[PDB]
Amino acid sequence: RVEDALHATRAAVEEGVVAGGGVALIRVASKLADLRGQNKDQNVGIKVALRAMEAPLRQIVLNCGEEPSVVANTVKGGDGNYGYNAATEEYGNMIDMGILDPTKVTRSALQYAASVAGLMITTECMVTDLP
Amino acid sequence: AAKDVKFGNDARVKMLRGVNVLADAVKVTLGPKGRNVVLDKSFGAPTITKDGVSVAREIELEDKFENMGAQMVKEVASKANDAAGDGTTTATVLAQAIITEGLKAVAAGMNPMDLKRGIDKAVTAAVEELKALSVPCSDSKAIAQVGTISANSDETVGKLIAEAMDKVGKEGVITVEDGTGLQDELDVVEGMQFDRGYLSPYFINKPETGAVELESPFILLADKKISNIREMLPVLEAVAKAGKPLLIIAEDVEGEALATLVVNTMRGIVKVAAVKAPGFGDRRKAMLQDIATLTGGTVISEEIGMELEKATLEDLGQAKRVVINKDTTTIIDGVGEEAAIQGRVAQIRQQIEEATSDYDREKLQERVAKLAGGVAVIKVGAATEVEMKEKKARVEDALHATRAAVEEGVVAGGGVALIRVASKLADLRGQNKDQNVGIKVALRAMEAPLRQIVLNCGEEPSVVANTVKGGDGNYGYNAATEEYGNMIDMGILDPTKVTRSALQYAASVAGLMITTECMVTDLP
Amino acid sequence: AAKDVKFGNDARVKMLRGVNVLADAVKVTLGPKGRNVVLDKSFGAPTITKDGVSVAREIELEDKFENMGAQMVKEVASKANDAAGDGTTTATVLAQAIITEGLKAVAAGMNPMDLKRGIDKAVTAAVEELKALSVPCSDSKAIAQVGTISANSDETVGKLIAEAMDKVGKEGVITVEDGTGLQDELDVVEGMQFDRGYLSPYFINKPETGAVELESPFILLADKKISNIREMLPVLEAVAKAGKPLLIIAEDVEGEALATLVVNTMRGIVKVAAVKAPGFGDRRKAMLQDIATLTGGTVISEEIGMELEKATLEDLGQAKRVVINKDTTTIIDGVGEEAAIQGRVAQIRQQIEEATSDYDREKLQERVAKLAGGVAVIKVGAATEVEMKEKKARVEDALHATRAAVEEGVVAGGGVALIRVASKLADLRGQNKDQNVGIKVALRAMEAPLRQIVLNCGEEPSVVANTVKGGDGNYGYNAATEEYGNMIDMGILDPTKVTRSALQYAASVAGLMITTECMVTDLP
Amino acid sequence: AAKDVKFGNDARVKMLRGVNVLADAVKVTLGPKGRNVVLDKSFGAPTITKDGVSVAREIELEDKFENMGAQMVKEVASKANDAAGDGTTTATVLAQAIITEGLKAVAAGMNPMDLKRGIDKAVTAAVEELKALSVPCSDSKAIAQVGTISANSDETVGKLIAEAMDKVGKEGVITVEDGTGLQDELDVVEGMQFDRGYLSPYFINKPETGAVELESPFILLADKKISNIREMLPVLEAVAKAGKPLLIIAEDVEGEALATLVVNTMRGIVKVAAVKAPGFGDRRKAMLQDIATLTGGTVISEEIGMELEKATLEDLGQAKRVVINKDTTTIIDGVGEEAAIQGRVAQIRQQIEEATSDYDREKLQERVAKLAGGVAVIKVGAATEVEMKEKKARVEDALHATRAAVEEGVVAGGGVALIRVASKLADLRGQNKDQNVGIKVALRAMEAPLRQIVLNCGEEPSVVANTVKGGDGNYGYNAATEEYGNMIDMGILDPTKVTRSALQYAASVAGLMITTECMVTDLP
Repeated sequence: RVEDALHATRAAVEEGVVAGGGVALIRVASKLADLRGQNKDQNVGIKVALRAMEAPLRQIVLNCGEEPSVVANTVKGGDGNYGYNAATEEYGNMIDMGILDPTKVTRSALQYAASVAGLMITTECMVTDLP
Repeated sequence: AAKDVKFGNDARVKMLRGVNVLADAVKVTLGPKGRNVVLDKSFGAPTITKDGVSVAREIELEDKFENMGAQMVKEVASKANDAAGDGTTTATVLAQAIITEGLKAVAAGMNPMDLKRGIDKAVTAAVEELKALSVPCSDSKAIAQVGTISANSDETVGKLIAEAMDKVGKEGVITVEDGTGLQDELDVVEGMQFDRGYLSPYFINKPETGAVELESPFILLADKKISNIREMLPVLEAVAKAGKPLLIIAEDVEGEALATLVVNTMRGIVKVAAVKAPGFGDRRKAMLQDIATLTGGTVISEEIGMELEKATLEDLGQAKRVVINKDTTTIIDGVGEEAAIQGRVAQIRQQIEEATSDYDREKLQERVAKLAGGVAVIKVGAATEVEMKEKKARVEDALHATRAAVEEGVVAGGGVALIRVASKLADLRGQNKDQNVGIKVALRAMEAPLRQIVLNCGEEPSVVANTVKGGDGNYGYNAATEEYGNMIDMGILDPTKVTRSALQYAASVAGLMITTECMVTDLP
Repeated sequence: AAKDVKFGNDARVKMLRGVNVLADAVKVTLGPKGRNVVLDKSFGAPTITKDGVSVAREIELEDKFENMGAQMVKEVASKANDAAGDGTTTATVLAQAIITEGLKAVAAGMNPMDLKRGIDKAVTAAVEELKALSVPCSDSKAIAQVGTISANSDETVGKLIAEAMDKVGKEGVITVEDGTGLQDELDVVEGMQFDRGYLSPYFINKPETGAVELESPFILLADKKISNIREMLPVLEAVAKAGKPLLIIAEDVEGEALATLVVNTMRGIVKVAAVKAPGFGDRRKAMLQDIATLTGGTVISEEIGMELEKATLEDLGQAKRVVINKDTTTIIDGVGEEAAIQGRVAQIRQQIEEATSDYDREKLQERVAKLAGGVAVIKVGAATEVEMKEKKARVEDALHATRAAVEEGVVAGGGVALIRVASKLADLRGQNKDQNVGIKVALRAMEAPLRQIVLNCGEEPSVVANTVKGGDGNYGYNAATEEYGNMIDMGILDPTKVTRSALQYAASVAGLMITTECMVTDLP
Repeated sequence: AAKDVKFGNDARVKMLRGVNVLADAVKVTLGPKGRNVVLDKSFGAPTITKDGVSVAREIELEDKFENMGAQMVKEVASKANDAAGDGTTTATVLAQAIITEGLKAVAAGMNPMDLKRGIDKAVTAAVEELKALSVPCSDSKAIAQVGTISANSDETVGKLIAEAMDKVGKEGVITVEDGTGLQDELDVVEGMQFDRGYLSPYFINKPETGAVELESPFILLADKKISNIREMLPVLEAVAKAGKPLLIIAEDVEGEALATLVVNTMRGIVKVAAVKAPGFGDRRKAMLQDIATLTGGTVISEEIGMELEKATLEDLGQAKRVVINKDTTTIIDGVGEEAAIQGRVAQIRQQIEEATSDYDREKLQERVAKLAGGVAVIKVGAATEVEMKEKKARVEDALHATRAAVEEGVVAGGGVALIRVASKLADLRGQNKDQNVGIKVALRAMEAPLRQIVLNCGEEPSVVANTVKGGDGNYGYNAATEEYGNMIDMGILDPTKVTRSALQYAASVAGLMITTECMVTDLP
């Protein structure tokens, strides 16, 4: 527990902290609604990315046996650090509830997921050995 | 014949499966954003429609057990439609939700009978919240408002309906037919309507509405049952000549007589329609005379010793038009002289003084009401036949609807009436755990409708349901505009009566499948 | 390697099926009236048995997923036996009961987690009901009625245990072995026992008790982990000579030295058993010196710069006999000097004084207790070898059994302890309905033992379960004679510790499976 | 190893299929009109044999479950031959009748445990009836009549056996070996015989008898368990010289050592055979001294601190011949000096005077009986070794046979002893319906033997059974001459002890199988 909490606070000291339960990703995406690109296609790309950022939250909520769609929308409506505690099914400030994530973990996961998803989306050919 | 028997859960799943096919094919038309269903015709091009009622008639499955599942619920839904005029489409999704959850409870080890009582108690509770929720529709401004919305915002239709209604009264009988050209028309004519439909389909020559419509027909009135068309011949040949149809009202019409008829009017040889006399016993025969008088015919009763063979054409009563439903026959403009008529009316009316019983008095008043009350006839004007028959359609519908609204008021449309009432029923509990789950299955299913529609619009069902529930009274979501607000105010509403029937009926067939332990069918 | 993943319900069904197999094969022996199971052996005639632990040991399924379900519970079931000494067979029908109903409810759409928490509450509340229901076994008279009951009414065995425990203690280490002639001997010797077992099976030469038994072995005491059997050589040949066994007590033995021992010893090349040092940190090295002093050996610590290569036979400790369980090593009759020993006890006993803490003090008393306390040895007398090994087995068992009775007392057996405990928690409810259902699955499962037992006797379960539930305190049904009465008076009982264990372990393993949404194994 | 589990009815039927194959293959040799069975042999022509025991030994079925049914009973049947010296052939038929009816009863839904307890009460009752029916065999005139009958009417054997037994007494160790020339020899030598057999087959070099035979061997007596053939080295090379065999009498020989000798002795390198020392505890080391003195050898122990490595040929004891059975080692003509022998006999017989208990007295007298008592040696004459090896075999059998006759007497043979006892137990009843059916399954089964022999003669089983049942005492049916009369008088009889073992062992296995609910085996 020490090794983990240790590792974690490493990242907190390094990049601070944000709401966990992946509500951070949903707050961030919700602030970028007007974000657009150069041509329609890049836009669909932007909305796809923005759409993916709720996944964390939806999946979790899905796991408590509550409605993903409802909580994601409800969470999106607030501002700052307002989110949903999965452990208690209560809405409030995620940080205050203690539930949270190192700014570094939410960040790394996001950038990395987008790197690999983009590569696959642009893949046109696959070669492997015969079974 | 050799049968195939499947039992319990094994049976229940087949059934469930069949109702899933009927309901899922049907549920995509629900709401204002419903999808198209393409129904193939052996001849030509397919029919594309968004009418749930149309899709259900054509659904028939190859598996004998699944089809039994689909067909059982298909029938208990047509009854919702006969009663109110819509909700067939609604009634079905209600049933699918309950059967699916119910059967899970059962397979899961919970008791079907407790589950049924709970569901039913939930439906009963639901009907009660639905009445306090109901907003009255009595004055003709609202009748006008109701007719206009039901006719797709054509104030013309609304005016028509309110007018017809003001003329024959809220309870009055109103018929609607093709127009004589651009302009609209309303004329009350000597008539009567009883609680009796066709003794057999086939006589039907208007498939759209599933009804029989005869013009300038002869009416054979016989106080007895005609099992032998041997007696019919003379009168039928007299009806054969002149080139006019025939209506037959006898105590009953069975086998051969009815069979040869079902065949012959269908061959083009003389169009004839048969229907059971209204009521039963003594009062039935008096009501037989109540018709002979109105149309100017003569009842041919064996009692007075008159035979059918000795019938000619003057004994045959007559009118301008007659419509016969699955369960209703309506006589339009009888030739009977008013004199003869108001005198038959005066009579009944005095019998109202000699009535030594409240009941008897009510039975007599019912008849007088019918004859002197007459029948309203709306003839719809519009310029070039296409628009005319179409406006005819919108009128028939808004009319049946306004009938129901006037009978039970209106409630929020778009499936929200149902979600609101159920939200009012959460603490509703029953006599044991099993029943409680039943009440909740019922409470849950009430959201289905609303959900499916939201589903058709491309928005999330769980969100809208959750949002709408949090409100009160007639607050709901407008599927057309995707805007929340008071549903009544916006125009999306439904007659208290259709939502109530689709639900009660949904609970009946759901109660039955859920409480079924066995299925027998023919061998493939 | 490429894997096969099955998910959600699909995944839950493989598991239920595997556990059903384990459960149905095992539950048939349960009772006074249990059925024989035939377990085949590659060589010869097969084994016929009524011992649930054995059969389960043999259960293994061809289907990889089904296999996982059964093995999950087979694993946790054995832990009930290790902590109690019986009840693997009980615990089993229990996981099966919970799992069956839990997965049905989960499939019906109830929340797995809420249900797990409800079950958990039910077990907790239930263990509570169980300790109150519990009746103590303290005075050597009860150790006696009980010890005899475990021995199958051999009063001789009971006497043996109340006396053996009387010499050392309720908490007293007692070991049992072969006898010298007809008569029963008990001698207290210098000795000790710790919380560590063999570092690997294979070292086992007594597959029936699943323990290692070495007589007159050398004991190697080093203070460090040994991974290279390169360091061993100088001492292992010295042990190969004199053709005597060797017990290895080190901080831990990994990879190379451990595998080479598990093999070389599995070949008859001088027998050598390995086990971890007692405790951790500083107090660990301290206990190793206690062991040295006790056995007259020398602790070889790299810290004193000693080397295992520099070890001669003299530095080895020695004792007349050692027994190594799955989680216990016990050294019987060490050659250590009574002077050496009591002096190491004087030391430890002064430190107790200089104890600045309640914990350092507690750890120290633990140490003095082990040394000065010694180890009891029961040599069983029978006369004619067959009777001897048999009467010996009954003693080991009754010993372990009574150990549990002294510690937590006793409760009604025949699975009724469970049927009373659940019966008093009827009203236990939770925070939500799912959790509520969970309490009921747990409480329903507590009747399984009883029900199954009744069935094997060939009587009606439902009736007996009901009848039993109706009485109070320790009133039940005696499966041998089919008579109802106080279970304890009629002698059919179970240690509060074992019944508690079987139940807790069943809910643990049942609980993990329910919440399981996914399963992964190698392909076929 | 992934297992295969079969349950209830599915498992029980496989078991039945297997014992039916064993039994029908075995039942055909029964009695004097038995048929022939051919056992294929990989090299040369098949062996034709009417000896049922040989046949059961070759029987092994392919289906793991089927095989299980047969191997269980094949094994307990051999216990019948071990305890008597014949009757395997009998016992198999008895278990088959019980199992078939038993499984019928279990399957019709009757309780297995009740049935078992019922079969056993019938058997217990049967054993008692058999002792009363039993006629004693104590005077040597009868023993001679018995010996003659077992040898197939060769009076010479009857004489021999009578003489040898008169020489060592009714309980005397009597041995039989090949003769020196035409003439029967009988000589008593110093020798002893203990209750311990070979520590492993393979050491067997006379497969027909299934026993070990070493001539003029060295005897290693070691008081300690020997686990490493490392210690055996020094002494193995010394027995390797002089080319003489060896017999290891240790506390026990396990793993390492046992394996090296089983391999080596099978490779013809130094023939060695090991057996455990007699008894347990103290009296064991004492009897080891008895054997050391008897063979003129030295007990090498660790207590005195002597080692296997420090043993020379002088420590080996020595004897003219040793026979090692499945559970018996017997030493013939030890080289010990009689002063020494008789002196040991002296001290022991002086210990008996110092015997403080009855138990200690029994044990000491046992020891002296064997030593000073000795071992009778029958050397068979014949002329031309063909006849000689034959007459020798007939002696081993009539001897073992006669042994049973003197211990418990004899009863009618031809399977009628069993039938009489059963006809007398018709009224045995139990506690409930099921146990009764059981007593009857048993009572029905004791006729199997007789019916089968009768079948083999080609007569109607039902008939002979009815008829035999009608008489009393030893009146039965002589299968060889097809005449009814006194079985005893006509020469057809059986040692009461063998009919007994066959019955008791048959019901035990019948009961266990009938009380089996599950079977576990490896995957093919």
